[PDB]
Amino acid sequence: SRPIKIQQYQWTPGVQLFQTFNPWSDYFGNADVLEKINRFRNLRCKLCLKVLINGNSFYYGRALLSYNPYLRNDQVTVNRSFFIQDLIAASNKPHILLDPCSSEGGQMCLPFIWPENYLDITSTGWEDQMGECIIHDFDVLRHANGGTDPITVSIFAWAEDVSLLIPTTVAAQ
Amino acid sequence: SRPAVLSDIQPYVPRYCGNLANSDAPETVNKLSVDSKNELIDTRTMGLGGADELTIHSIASRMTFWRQFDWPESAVTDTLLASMSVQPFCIDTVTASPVTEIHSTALAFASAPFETWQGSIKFHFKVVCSEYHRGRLRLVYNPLTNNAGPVAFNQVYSTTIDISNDREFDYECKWTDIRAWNACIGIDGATSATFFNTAAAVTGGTPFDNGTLSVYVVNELATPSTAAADVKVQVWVSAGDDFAVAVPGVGLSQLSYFQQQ
Amino acid sequence: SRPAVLSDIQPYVPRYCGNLANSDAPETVNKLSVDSKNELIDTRTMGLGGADELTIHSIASRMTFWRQFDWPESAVTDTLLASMSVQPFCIDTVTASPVTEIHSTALAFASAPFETWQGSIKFHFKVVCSEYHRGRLRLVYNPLTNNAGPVAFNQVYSTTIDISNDREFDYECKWTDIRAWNACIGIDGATSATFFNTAAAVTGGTPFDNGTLSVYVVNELATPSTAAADVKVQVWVSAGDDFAVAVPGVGLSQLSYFQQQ
Amino acid sequence: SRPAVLSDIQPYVPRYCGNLANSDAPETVNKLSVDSKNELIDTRTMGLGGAD
Amino acid sequence: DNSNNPVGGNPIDNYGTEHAPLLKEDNQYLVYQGERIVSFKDLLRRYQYLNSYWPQETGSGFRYYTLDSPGMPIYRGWDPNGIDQGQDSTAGNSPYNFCSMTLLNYLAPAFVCQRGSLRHKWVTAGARVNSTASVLSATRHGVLFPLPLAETAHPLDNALVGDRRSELQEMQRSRLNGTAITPVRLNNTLEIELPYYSIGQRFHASRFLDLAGTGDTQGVEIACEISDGGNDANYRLDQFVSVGEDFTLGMFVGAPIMYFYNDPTAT
Amino acid sequence: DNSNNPVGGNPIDNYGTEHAPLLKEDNQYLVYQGERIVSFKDLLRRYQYLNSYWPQETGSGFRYYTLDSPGMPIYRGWDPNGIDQGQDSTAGNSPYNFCSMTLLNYLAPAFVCQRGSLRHKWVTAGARVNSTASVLSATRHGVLFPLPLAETAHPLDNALVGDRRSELQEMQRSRLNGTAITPVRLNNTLEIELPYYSIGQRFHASRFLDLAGTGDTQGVEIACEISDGGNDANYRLDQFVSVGEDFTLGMFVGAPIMYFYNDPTAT
Amino acid sequence: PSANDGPSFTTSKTSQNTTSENVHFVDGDTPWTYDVAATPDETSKLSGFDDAGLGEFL
Amino acid sequence: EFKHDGLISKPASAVAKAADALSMIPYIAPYAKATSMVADKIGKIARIFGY
Amino acid sequence: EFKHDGLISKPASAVAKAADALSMIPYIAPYAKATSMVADKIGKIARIFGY
Amino acid sequence: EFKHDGLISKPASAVAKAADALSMIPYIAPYAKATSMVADKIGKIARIFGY
Amino acid sequence: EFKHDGLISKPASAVAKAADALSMIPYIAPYAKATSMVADKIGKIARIFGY
Amino acid sequence: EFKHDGLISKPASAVAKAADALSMIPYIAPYAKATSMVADKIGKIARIFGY
Repeated sequence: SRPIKIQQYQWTPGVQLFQTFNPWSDYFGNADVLEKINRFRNLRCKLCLKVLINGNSFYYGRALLSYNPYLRNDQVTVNRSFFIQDLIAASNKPHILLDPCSSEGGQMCLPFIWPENYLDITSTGWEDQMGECIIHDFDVLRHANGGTDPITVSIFAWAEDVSLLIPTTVAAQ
Repeated sequence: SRPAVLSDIQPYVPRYCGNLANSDAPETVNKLSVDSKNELIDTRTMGLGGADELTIHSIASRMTFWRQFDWPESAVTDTLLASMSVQPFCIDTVTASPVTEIHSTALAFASAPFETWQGSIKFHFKVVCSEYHRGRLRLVYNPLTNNAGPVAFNQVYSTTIDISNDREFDYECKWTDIRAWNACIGIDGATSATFFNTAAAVTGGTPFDNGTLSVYVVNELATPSTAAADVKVQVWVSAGDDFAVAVPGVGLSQLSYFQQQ
Repeated sequence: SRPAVLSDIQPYVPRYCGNLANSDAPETVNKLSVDSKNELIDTRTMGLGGADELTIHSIASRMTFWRQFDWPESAVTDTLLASMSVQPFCIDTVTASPVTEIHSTALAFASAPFETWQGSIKFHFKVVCSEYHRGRLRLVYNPLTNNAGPVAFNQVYSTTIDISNDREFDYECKWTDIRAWNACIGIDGATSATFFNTAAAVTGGTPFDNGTLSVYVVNELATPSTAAADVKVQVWVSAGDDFAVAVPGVGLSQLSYFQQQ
Repeated sequence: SRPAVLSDIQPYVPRYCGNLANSDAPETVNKLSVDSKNELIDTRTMGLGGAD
Repeated sequence: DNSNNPVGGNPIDNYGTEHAPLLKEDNQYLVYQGERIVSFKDLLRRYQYLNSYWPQETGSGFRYYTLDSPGMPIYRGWDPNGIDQGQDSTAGNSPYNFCSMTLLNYLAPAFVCQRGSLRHKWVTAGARVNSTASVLSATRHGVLFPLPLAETAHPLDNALVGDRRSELQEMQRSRLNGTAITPVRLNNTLEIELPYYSIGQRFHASRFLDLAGTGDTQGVEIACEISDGGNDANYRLDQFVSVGEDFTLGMFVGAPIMYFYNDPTAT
Repeated sequence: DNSNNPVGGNPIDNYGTEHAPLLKEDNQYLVYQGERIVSFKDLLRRYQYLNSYWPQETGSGFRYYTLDSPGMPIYRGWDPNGIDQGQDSTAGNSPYNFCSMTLLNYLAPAFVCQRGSLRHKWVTAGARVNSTASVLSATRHGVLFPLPLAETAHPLDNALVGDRRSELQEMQRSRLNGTAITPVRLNNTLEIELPYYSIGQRFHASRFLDLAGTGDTQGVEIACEISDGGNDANYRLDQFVSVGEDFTLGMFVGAPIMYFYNDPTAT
Repeated sequence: PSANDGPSFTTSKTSQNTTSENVHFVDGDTPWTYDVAATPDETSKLSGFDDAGLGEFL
Repeated sequence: EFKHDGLISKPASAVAKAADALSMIPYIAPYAKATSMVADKIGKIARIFGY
Repeated sequence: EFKHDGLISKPASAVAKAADALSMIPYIAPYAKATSMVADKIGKIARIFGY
Repeated sequence: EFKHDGLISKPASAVAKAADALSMIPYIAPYAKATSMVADKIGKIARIFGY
Repeated sequence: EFKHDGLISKPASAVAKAADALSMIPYIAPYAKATSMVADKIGKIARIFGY
Repeated sequence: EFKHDGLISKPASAVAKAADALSMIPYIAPYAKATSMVADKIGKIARIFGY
């Protein structure tokens, strides 16, 4: 339940944010949590994340952060280059709107969803296909006085109700 | 074999193929299980909350991003920024010479298998700007179409929102048509018609839509400096509370999830 | 022939072959007897006690001898004596070049017609030794597999039984898997895989079993004289209280009670 | 498949074409709608007074 | 001190706080399976395909095919008394049954005793000629002499009508035993049940594997008309076996020795 | 102040005095439609024609056509793993399914999860020869290995009866799994339902488009006898798909990318 | 609660102060929250295996 | 549920004047089936939602 | 027993929440048949054992 | 309405001595169907008008 | 009259010991039909005269 | 007698423990038929004698 900063990005005025990350593969790919989930086998978490943006009253523009829940045998929901028409399908997924003007908001809960209970920690790529987040940008970061300083978008994540319970001798990947 | 059966001859009609049109008649189906009453549940045992989400109104009421336009520096009073048609089928296409992607709203997803619709459509407008960008927008509802110049404040329905207090706001276009049910174009038919123009006004008054909703400028965009300001407005779209669909039809017989090859 | 039958036309579907998948529907069967209600009883009129023994849990809960290994003089602390896979299909084969006999446990007999299983498996260990043979065994449960050397006392589940007071003892391996139901290998598929190794540790962690149970030495075998002592341990196996089977399948379509010719 | 059905053999006559002379017998008609009880009304919702 | 118990039992501390936790999950089969299978007596009442029989392989002309089959299904593998012939491991030939391994055949040699009625279905699939109005009939044999599995043809196309009637009187269909008939052009399915009649017998040997060479006391004769013209060469009878309602098995004395192999090439 | 709400919502004064007036018209469907459609779970229980299958295209002689099909209907367009072949935009050839776009195929890739039983009908239309007494049979596969959509013929017209029985034992109809049979000359319609058995699975991927090259865990084998004579070339099987009663879909994550095009010329 | 959300999800505004196991967040304004309303049931976690946990590892 | 002639006792398709509760959400009890459940536990008109 | 439409009145396959007495042994009375017997003499849920 | 064996309980064609109210006009309630309506709301003999 | 399974409730052919009133004349009411009439208005045994 | 589904209500073939009155002689009333007679006038178990 300890937060780690899984991602950090910077908007510059004139350039967009199109980023793609896997919060489950960023939290449980850490070096320090992998020593604690080490001689266990079953995990079953719920990975709540949080987005912090600092902004200013002169910056404007808006970005959409969306979450794809399961993605195991998912031959749809494309992950490609930027199209403005990928924001219509991504606005029905669990999403948050992040702007620099009010410079607010951003916290999702990201439920467990998985057909088995207690997914394995030993097996290879055990956290990769469990949902991923994409930050699309609607146009471009702008500024009203012609300032060109970048601003920072930070993404934290932590597991909420952990059920870590069967010990084993195998090194947990 | 002792007595003789003296019940009446009872007439019957055989139904070999069954009843494959109605949605409520019981069926004589040989289920391939051990228990005849083999049945699972439909609840939160999938990891979810337990809400029934195959309701048409639960799918169609989701506010989904549809399109985006801009509000320039050169815009003056009575300048059209966008015009859009009041209907369910709000899609957007990406052509790339062999393939043609169709990205559809949940409002357009949940109304494709049907041939008639009625009700109200909810449009959520979202102005992306700083705190120092000020002005008035104006939302014309016109059942037929808007003329080529300025639109008068009488003779149409309009709102004139100030974007100082309400930068984000939704507007519910109710049913004001001469029918009770309009027709459904389908996702197949919406890909060839113009439903968002942002250079002129779209053509409503058809038997397929409920008119047109347009955005004009009342007061100009005020700026805090000499920098070029590129303000945009987002149009999100959902079903209102009145929204209903009927006549299951052939609206999705030509659709596919595989690209054109 | 006096009145006219004015009952409704009632629709019907003919079922010539019947219902041969479900296990509870009544049947229109011409029984070849004089009495239509010809029926015997199913009780202690065969010479027996009167218990229903076609229950799956009544067949599978019988403690049946499975295999046997030894505990040598040269065994030292952290020496593996046997390792076995936690699953129902505990068989043992006798090959003799044309024929290949398969001797199966009642736990493996009662779970062959099925495709999924779950529950706990009970292992009864039985040390054959004199009163002067002393030592400690150790029973590792590992869901995946044990490493090639010594296994630590942390990071696994273990018991460390003294064989002075308890020379015979059973150990119930409960369900600690990431699923709810594992798959059934069948008696046909268990004849090619290694489920009792006694030289290395078996490979669990598959979707077919519930891990592995292994026996190690903690304290060495103490002897009353200079004679060579050949101590053995017997592994008996049964179903625990949780044990259930489901999905009737094709697990016994290739089995036979006639030798290979 | 547990018991045996000991009901009587009941005689029947098949009526494939139906009853197309009488005006009051119910019919076994596959209506091509979603609801089996799909039915409108017959009233003054046509603009009229409501008389049969 | 519970130290030579023939069933064992001395529980030592294992790795769970909660004893048998999967029985406390009441709504488990609302999530995964939809049903629970607790007994074999419930599962033995699903019919399963045993074997097929071709009537145009025994006689000649227009005739009446009769098949004396046991009430209990014959067993699956390399018999010494099998009704077919397969290629064995010595590149030769040996008797073999090309029948299926039913659940009744699986469960019966692990029990000592056996008693109860047994249900059959005869399905009559394949091709046929347009000039058929045959009647498929099942009729039971006596309980003194078990007849082995055999096939016989009775000719019906003689010049004398009396020598046709004398062939219809060589049949078990003409007897006082229980008979079920059906027309093949209208129903083509028998759905019979063989009751457990016996000469003072409380049960019989459930571990008796040689049903095709000896038979049992619940045998049945299946009878069907056949002609020698083509397109009747594909006319066959499918046997589906299941278990009646007064059926029981005795004491469990362990699984038999089993054998795993695929079907050989039929020669 | 409700200014970055992910679902929006800030009602500004629009052009109506009365809010949502079409819900206050109680007797609206007594005038216009006759019925109201509120849910998709009610509308998913109408059967719809999926695809047709010709049994005289696989083997030779008199044989037993078997088809391993998924329980869920395959998808409509240009597959990379399609069962047919169409002429594409480059004047060449590409795999293509000439099946219909059912409501189940439409609704399923917009949801994450999927669970429930699925209902089928097999209609057996066309022409046929007068010498048929075949049995149409449906039997379910196991839930460990999903078999792709495939077609197989088992020959039944051998000289040996044992080599016919060995072909009838290569079939899923001979197994302990759930089997439904019917005669084609008398009923010719199965009306089966595939239950949701699973190896500890709470749901499966509803966004899985490759059913014709992989299959699912609710597959079924459909089996029917066929001869090599003419007028059986028009003998076919029609599949009607629908949805069982314990069926549910998961969370809605938006419509997929769709494509609009007519069927190409089949090559 | 209100404002255009359905039975399947919830959009809210949480507090400015967020504490989770030694990291405090003092936010300048109340952020937005999208909950997918996922409550699992019983018979989805193994019961009786609280003996060998992570906190009592030593 | 599994009852004899259940289609006769439905309103089954339509208006059914008190069946204008289409704006109500169906509540599913935590292990509710579709057959012997919420069609009798919500109300009479829970058969227009497909139950 | 031999009754008209007996499959409707069963729980017949499944969970039937009070049918989690699978750990109970069936008792057979000294001359009990299968039909008009222990399926009504043990309890409601004695039909999952095949009676 | 949709009832089991409704033709038996009609007078259905004819005289039915009290069915000499052929000079009466049928009244249709403002949203009345034909099935579960005026054939039971006017009287017993409203089935000679076709209801 | 037109009733369901009316042949079961007749004496229908024969002796029916109290049916030795064959020496009685049937009385037909002034506009009596054959179906819903004198077979119930004379007595139980008026079905041997054909009513 | 001629009743609907009369085979269900018989003991019909067998033991029927109180049906060990096989040592009793059937009494036939002086003009008794087989159908609507001694199978109900002797006792419940008079159907093993063929009545």
